[PDB]
Amino acid sequence: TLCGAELVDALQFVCGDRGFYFNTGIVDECCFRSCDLRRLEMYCAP
Amino acid sequence: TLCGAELVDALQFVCGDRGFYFNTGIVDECCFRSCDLRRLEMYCAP
Amino acid sequence: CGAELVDALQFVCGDRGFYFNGIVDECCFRSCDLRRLEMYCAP
Amino acid sequence: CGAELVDALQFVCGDRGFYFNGIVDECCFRSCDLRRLEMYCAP
Amino acid sequence: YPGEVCPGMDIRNNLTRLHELENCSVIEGHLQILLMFKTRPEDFRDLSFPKLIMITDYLLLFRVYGLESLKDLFPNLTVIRGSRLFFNYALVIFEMVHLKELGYNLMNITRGSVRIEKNNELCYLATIDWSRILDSVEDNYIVLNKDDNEECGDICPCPATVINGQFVERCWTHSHCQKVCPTICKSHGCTAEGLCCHSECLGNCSQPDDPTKCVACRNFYLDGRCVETCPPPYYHFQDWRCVNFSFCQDLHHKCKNSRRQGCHQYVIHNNKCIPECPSGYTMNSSNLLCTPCLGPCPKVCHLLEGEKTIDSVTSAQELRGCTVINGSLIINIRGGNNLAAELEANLGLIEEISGYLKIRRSYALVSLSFFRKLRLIRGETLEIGNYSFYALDNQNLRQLWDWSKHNLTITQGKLFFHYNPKLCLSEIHKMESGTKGRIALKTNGDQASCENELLKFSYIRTSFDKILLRWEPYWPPDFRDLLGFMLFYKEAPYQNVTEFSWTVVDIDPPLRSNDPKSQNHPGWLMRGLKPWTQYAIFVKTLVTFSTYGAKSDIIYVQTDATNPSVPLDPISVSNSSSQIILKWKPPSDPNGNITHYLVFWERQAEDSELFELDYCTDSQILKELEESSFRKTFEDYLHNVVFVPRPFEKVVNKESLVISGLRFTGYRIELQACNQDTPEERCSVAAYVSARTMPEAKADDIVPVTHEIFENNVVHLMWQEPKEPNGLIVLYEVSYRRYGDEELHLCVSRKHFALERGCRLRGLSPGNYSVRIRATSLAGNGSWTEPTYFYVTD
Amino acid sequence: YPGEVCPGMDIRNNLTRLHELENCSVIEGHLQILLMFKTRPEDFRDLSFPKLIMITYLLLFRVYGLESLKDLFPNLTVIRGSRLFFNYALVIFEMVHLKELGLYNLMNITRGSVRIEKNNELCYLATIDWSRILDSVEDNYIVLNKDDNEECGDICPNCPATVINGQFVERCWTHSHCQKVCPTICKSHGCTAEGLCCHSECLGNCSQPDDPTKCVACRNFYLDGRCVETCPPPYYHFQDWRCVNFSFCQDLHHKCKNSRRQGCHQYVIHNNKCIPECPSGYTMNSSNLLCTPCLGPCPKVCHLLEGEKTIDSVTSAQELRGCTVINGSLIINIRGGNNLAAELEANLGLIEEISGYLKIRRSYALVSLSFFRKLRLIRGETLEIGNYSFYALDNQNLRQLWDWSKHNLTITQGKLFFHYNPKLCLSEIHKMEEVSGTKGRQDIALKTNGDQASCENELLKFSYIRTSFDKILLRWEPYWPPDFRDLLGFMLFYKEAPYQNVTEFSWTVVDIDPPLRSNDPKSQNHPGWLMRGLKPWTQYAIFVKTLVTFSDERRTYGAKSDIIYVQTDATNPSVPLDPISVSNSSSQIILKWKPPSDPNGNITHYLVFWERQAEDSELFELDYCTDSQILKELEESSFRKTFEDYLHNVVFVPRPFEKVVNKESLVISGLRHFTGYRIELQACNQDTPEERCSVAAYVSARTMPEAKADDIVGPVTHEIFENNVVHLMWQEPKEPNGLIVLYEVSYRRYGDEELHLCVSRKHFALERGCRLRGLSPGNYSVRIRATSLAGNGSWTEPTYFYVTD
Repeated sequence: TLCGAELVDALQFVCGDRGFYFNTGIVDECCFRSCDLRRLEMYCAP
Repeated sequence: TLCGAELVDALQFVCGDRGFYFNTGIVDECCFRSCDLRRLEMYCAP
Repeated sequence: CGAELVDALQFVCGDRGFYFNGIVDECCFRSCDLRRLEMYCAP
Repeated sequence: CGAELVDALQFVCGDRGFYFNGIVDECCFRSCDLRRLEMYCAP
Repeated sequence: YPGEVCPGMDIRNNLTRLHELENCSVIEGHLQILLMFKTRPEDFRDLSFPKLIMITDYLLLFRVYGLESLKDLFPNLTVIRGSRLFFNYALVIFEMVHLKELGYNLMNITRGSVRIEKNNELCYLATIDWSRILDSVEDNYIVLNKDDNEECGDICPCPATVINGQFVERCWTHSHCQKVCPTICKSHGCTAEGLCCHSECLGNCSQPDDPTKCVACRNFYLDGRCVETCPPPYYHFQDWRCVNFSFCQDLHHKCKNSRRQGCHQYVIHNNKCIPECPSGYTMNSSNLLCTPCLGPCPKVCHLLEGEKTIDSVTSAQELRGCTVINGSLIINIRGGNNLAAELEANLGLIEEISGYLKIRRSYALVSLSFFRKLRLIRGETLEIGNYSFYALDNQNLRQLWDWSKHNLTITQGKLFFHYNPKLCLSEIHKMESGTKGRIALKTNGDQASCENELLKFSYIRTSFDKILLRWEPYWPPDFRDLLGFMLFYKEAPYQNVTEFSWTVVDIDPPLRSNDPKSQNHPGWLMRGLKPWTQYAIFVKTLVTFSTYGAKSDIIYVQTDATNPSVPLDPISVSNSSSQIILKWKPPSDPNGNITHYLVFWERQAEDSELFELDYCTDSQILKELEESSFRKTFEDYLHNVVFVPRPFEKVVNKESLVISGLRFTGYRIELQACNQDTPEERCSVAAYVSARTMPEAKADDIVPVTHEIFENNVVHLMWQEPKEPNGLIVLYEVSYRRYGDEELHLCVSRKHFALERGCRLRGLSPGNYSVRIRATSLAGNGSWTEPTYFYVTD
Repeated sequence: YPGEVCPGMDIRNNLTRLHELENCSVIEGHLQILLMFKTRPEDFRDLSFPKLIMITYLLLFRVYGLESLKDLFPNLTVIRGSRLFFNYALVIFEMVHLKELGLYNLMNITRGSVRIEKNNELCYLATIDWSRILDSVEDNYIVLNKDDNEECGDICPNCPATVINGQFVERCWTHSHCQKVCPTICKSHGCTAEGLCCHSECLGNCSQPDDPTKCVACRNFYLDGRCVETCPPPYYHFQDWRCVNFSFCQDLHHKCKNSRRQGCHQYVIHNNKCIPECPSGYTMNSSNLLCTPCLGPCPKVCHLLEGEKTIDSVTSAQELRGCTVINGSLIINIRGGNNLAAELEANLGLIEEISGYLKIRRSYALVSLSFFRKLRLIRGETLEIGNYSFYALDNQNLRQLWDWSKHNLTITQGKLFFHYNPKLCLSEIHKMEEVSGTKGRQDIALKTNGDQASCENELLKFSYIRTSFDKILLRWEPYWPPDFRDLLGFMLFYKEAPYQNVTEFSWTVVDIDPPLRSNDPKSQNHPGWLMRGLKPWTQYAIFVKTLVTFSDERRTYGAKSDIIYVQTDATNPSVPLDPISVSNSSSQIILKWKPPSDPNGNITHYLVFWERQAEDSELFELDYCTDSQILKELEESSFRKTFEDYLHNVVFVPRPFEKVVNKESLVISGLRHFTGYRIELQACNQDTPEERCSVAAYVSARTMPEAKADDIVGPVTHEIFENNVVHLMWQEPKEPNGLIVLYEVSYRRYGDEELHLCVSRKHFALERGCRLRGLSPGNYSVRIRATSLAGNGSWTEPTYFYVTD
C-alpha cells in the first residue's frame, strides 16, 4: 500500500518526464487500499 | 427510606416487644423504596 | 505532633471547651478532623 | 557522557571501530539507541 | 501597486511555466508551485520576480528541487492577505527538499496561519517571530524541520525581542533582518526612519503619512492610492480592490456569454461587488443591482457530493452565507485549535439542513453554538442506524445549544451519544427538541461531574492562619452510598478559577442520627495557609453511582489580616552632617498591603575599645468501591434472610526616609513595618541598622595655645576642648619646632590628656620655639591651632 | 459425642427458647441467635451449654446484654461448614455488648470462612490465629469493630506465639484462656495437653491420644460408639459425619412420606450413602430404597421458582449442586473480589441444559467462565430486555470465556451482549460469535472490551541478542501496519525475574521511535534497543510492544513480542566482607569470612593468600628501658496525518595459596608461633580456567604464642671484673615469640636484697648480652627473663658467682 510519504516517490518513479496533470481523492484510493501501476500512471500528465 | 442499622432500629421501635416472626423481603420494599407503619409492623411476631 | 493540635484547639474551641475530658496520641492514630475535635471539647 | 558512550560503543561495534568526537554532542542532546550508534561505526 | 494584476495560478512539471509570472504585481487568488522534480539550483539562480507585491489568498510550495531560498524569487512579497485559506493556513511550505533559508520584506498576514513542515534542509526558523507577521500565533504549526534538529547556525546579519523569557535577535537570512516597526505605527507600518505610515498603508510605505505612497493598501485600494472605503462612484470588489460599475458589468457579461464553470454572475449590493448577494434578495438582471423580495429565497447549497465533511476553515467557508443545506453535514475538527469564531462566522446563518448532522472525533470542540440559527433538522437522508444527530469521541465537548432560548426541531430520526467524557447527562436529557418519546451511559460526563445537587456553606472563621468550614448535611435516598466528601482548595489571586493544581483532602461522613435535629454539620479545618492570600474552596460528594451526588459552588474567601514580619534589605547612608538617608525594600515576608513603616533611631556612645585604646490510583480505588458494595451486599443479604414476613517617625507610602536633626556619631537605627493603620499600631519586629554621618572637620578645630615654661626643660600646654567633637577625640596631635630646627610631633591620647591635664613637652633644648596642636577623632583631623611661640632659658 | 442429637434451630425474642438446648451435644444444622433486644448481662451470666460439642454455620446477630460466649459454648469443638450462610461458617454481626469470643474449644472449621463485622464492644480479635482454625484465611472478613479503631488491653494470661508479617505475637482467646496450638506433626488430627498426636480419626482434640474411641470430634465419620474412617459396610454415610444403617434412613424416608408439608426429602441409599436424592441417571424403584441406573435419560431437572435465580455466593450455587437441566434463567453476580472458581465449578459443573438466559452483571472477581464445565446448550426460551440469552457487564477482571479450542457451545434463540469487559480481548468475543453459530443466523459494544488487555494478536519475533556483563542489545524483525504512519513507536518493558513468574499482568518502560522506512525486503536497520545497565548475573524477562493509532473504520491491534528470559553473562565477583583471623594453635589459624552481599555470580571457591610479615622496625630498634497521553495521541500524530492526506487529495488531481570449596573457613597450618602474618582472600566464580577472582580481603593474623618460645635454656655464663662490673652471656632463644625486644635481669647478693635491670636488644648487642655494674663484693646470684611481643618467658636457672672488691 502506497502511503502518504512514498506515494509521491512512486508517482514520480512512474510518471518520469510526463509530469503531473492539473486543471474522495488519491489517498483513499492508494493508501486505504492497494493500487497498481494502472491507477498511479493515470495521474501523470498526458 | 429505611436502610442499614436504621432499618433494625425502626423495626424494634415499631414492634415494641412482641418479638419477630419466623418460620426480596424488607430490603427491596423498605430500602429501595419508602414504606410506612403498615409494612414494618407486619414483620413483628403476632 | 500535638503542639499544633493545641494551637488549633484554642482557636476552634477557645470560647468554650478548651479542657480535658489525651487527645494528642490518638490524633496521630485516628487523624484529625473538625468533628473529631468538637466532641472532645464537649465534656 | 562520552566516557560511558564509548564504553558501550566499543561493545556495540566489536571490530567495526569508531572515531571519538560527532555523536557525543547529539547524545548529550537526544537519548541514545541502536539506530544512533550502529551507523556511527567507522570500518 | 505598480503594474498589472493576474489571477491565481498553479505551476508544475518543467520550469518554463514560471515565466507566466511576467509582470503582474498582484495575484487575485493563490500561488502554488509543486512537483518541480529534476530541477537544479542553477535553474533557480537566474529567475526573479521582484515586481510581485501582494497575493490575496495563500501561497503554497511543495516538492521543489534545486531551490534553496525565496530570497531571489520574492523580494517584495509584501502582504499575504489570507482571504481564502488552504486548509487553515495562508502560507504552506511542505516537503522542501533543498530549501535552506526561508528567503524578507513580508509584513502582514491578516487572516490565517502558516504551516512549514517536513523540510530536511530549511534553516532560519526560530529567528522569526510571528506576532509581528500574523495575529493568532497559537494557531500556527511548524514542526520537524531541519532547523528543529538544533544543527542550523543562523548567523543574523536586526532588532531583538523576547519570547518565553529569552531575548534573541530576529532576522530572515544571512543578509537581511526583520523590518520591525514601532507599536505606534503597528499595522499602518513605518518607513526606514520609524515614521508611521498613513492609516491606509499596510506594512510599509515609500513616503510616510501618504496614502499614495503605501506599498500595500489596508482596507481598500481605488487607484494610485489606498482609501478607507471606495468612493461612491466605485464599489468594493474583493476586499482589497475598488472597481467601477463597468468592471462588474464586464465580469457579469463574460460569465454570461462564456459558460466558464466556477465563475459567478456578479451583482452589486451595499456598494460591494458580490458573486451572489445573500438570502432575501432576488435578481432580475437589468441594472445588475439585486433588490429584496417578499418571496422567501433562502440560500440553498445544492452540494452535489450528497454530504460535506467540515474539518477545516476552507470547508466551512465553502458554505459561507448559505442558510439551508440540501445534504448532510459532518464535523471532524481536529488538531486541538480553537475554531469557534470561524465556524460561527461561516455556518451561523444555517437554518435547516435536509440531511443528518454528525460530530465525530471533534477533539477541539467545546460547544455546538456555531449553528446560531439552527431551527430544523430534516433528517431525510439518515446515517446508518437511522440517526439525525450523531456524536462520537468528542473528547473536549462540554455543552450543546443553550437550552434556555434555543428551540430545535427534528422531523425524524433517532439520536446518538457515545464517548463524550466531558458531556453531562443532564444536557442530553434536556435535549429530549420534541423527541422525548416518538446514550452510552457510562461514557458521558466522566470527567465532568453531574452533581446537580448543590451544597451550601454555613459557618466560617478564617484565621490569621486557618479556616472554619461547615456544610449542610446531605444524604442520598439510601445512605452508605455517601462514601465521604472531597474537599478542594487552591490559592487564587483572582476570582477566575475553574473546576479542573487543585489540592484535595478526604473526609469521612458524619455519624448520622434519626430525628437528626442539628446533625454534625460536617466540615474541615485547614492545615495551614498564607494568611492574606485569597483562597478558592469547593466541596463535592463521593458516592457509588449505582444518587448523582452533590457539589458546592466555588467560594472565594480570604483570611483576616495578620501581624507583619521583619523588613528586608535595609540601607542606611548619610547625605549631610545632620541627615541620614535610609532606604529599604517592601518586605515580602509579611503579607498584606504595607500601610506605613515605623522608624526608631537611638544614639550610641562610641565603642569602649576606642575610649580605652592607648594609641600613643484508579485501580486502588476500584478495589475500595467494589469492597464498599460488597460490604453493603452482605448487610442487605442478612436482612433479606433474617426478617421473614408473616524618637520615632512613621513613613507612609515611601520605602525611604531621611532622618534629620542629627548630630558625627555612631548611631543605632531600627525600622518597623506595619501593614495596618486602623489601631495604634499593627507592626512587626524591627530591622536594625547603624549609620554614620560624614565628618565635620571644622567642628574638630581647636580655638593660640595657653602654655607655661618650667626650668626642667618641660613646657606644659593647654587648649580649648572642641565644643562638638566628631564622635570622640581619640588623641591630640601636638607639633613643636625649635627656631631653625626641624618640626617634631607628639601623640597625646585622651587618657594621656586627662592624666597630664592636657600635654607637656619633655627634653626641650634652650632656644626659641613654635608649637601647634591638632585634634584627632574617629572622623579625622581638625585644623591646627594658631601659631604659639615660647622661649626656653639657657 | 456423649450426648443427644438435635436439628438446627433459630432463637429469637424471649430467652426461654434458648433453654431448648437441653442436652444437645451435636446439632445437625445451623444455629442462629437473633434479636434479643431486651436482655442484660445479668440474664446471660448463669446460662451455659457445655454439652454441645459439634455444630454442622453458627450465626449471632443483635443480641443485647451478652458479653462473651466463654460460658455459653465452652465445649463447641468443630464447626464443619456443610451449608455456609453467605460464604462463611461463623458470623457474628452487630453484637452490641459482646466483649470477647470465648470459644477456646473451637478447633477446626473445615469448609468456609468467618466474618465478624460492625461490633462495638468486643476485644481480643488480633490475638487469634485463623491458619490453625481454617485453611483459607485470605477470604475471611473482619473489617469494622472495636479494637480496630481503638486498641484494647488484650492481656493474654500458656499461649504459644505465632509469626505474622515477620513479627511474632502471642495468641489468646480471653483474659483466662489461650489458643490451643498443636504441633505441625499432629496436623488436623490434634493433640492432647502433653503434645502427643491424637489418632488419625480425631479432629482438633481427643480425650486420650491414639484412640478413635477417645476422639472429641471425628475427622471423617462417626459410628454409634466410635470415630471411624469410612463406616462399617453395614452402615452407610449420612450428612458427611454419621454412619447409619438401614433403620435411620428408612425411618427418615417414611417420615417424609407421612409429612406432605415438611421440607424433607425421600432419602435413598446410593454408593453406601443415605442421601436426600441420588444424582441424574438414577431412578427409584420405591421398594428397596436403592435407586438404580435408569434406561431412558432422566437428567436432574431443577425447577427454579419465578423462572429466575441470582448467584452471588457459594450458598446460592450450593442450592443447584447436582443439577443438570436448569428450568429457568441464571444470573452470576459475584462480589468482593474473592476467588470462587473452585466452589462454582463444583456446584454448577454438571449444568448442561439451561432453559433461560445467562447474565453476568457485576462479577468483579471472575476471571473465566470455565466453571460451566459441561454447559452444552443454552435454550434462551426466557429472555431479558433486548432479548439476550447471554449478557456480560462490568466484569472488571474477566479475562476469557470457555477454551474454544476444546469447548462446544450451542445457543438456540436470542442474541448476546457485551459491555465494559476491560480484560476481555475482542478476538475471544468474535470467536464466541462464530463458534456459537449466532452470527449470520442472527450485541458487541464498539470499544468497551480489552481496553486494558493485550489485544495485539500479531506476534513480534526477536532476531539477534548479544549479552555481556552489564550490557545487552536486542533486535527484532521490522513490523509495519498497512499505514506505516500509524506506528507511533515501540514500547519496551523489562523486569528482574529470578524465575519464570511473569505473564504480562513492576516493569520499566522504554520508548523507541520507529526506524526510517526503507523500500524492498532489504535490511531496514532492524529495530532494537541498547540496555542501560544490569547486575552482572541477574536474569531478566523482556518483551516489546507496538503503539499504533486506531482508526474508527479500520481495526489495528498492533503487535507484541513473546516474553523471553535472558540472563546476562557473568563477571568477576565482589570481595567477601568481614574476614577474621581466629587463630587456634601455635601453627594453625582458623580464618573465618562470609560471602559478599553482592556475589554477582555463584561462589565456587574462595582464593586464599597469606604473606608472612617481618616485625616492625620500632620493636627491633627502639629502646624501651491521564489526559496528556490522549493529548499526544491526536494533534501531532492524527492531525499530522490529516493535513498530509488532505494535501495529497487536493493536489493529485485525476486525469602460598589455597583454594577453599564450599566452606567459609580455613585452618592454615605450618605457621610461625607468634610472627605477624598478612592474609589475602578473594572470591572466585568461574575459575576452571586461570583465576578471575575478586579483590583481596585483608586481615592481620597471629598464632598463639608459647612460653617455651621465650624460655632461656640453662644457666648464664658470667665474667667478673675488678671494677665492680659483671658481664654475663646467655643463649638466645631459638624461636622467640615473634620478636624478643628486651630482657629482664634480676640480680641479688647471697641472702641480701634483689635488684632488677632492663636490657634492650640494642643493649644486648652492644654489650654482647648484659653487664651488671655497681655490684657489692661477696657471693652473688643473678637470673634473667626474656620479654617478647607476647609477654615474658621463664627465668634462667639460678646462677651464682662471686664479686671481688
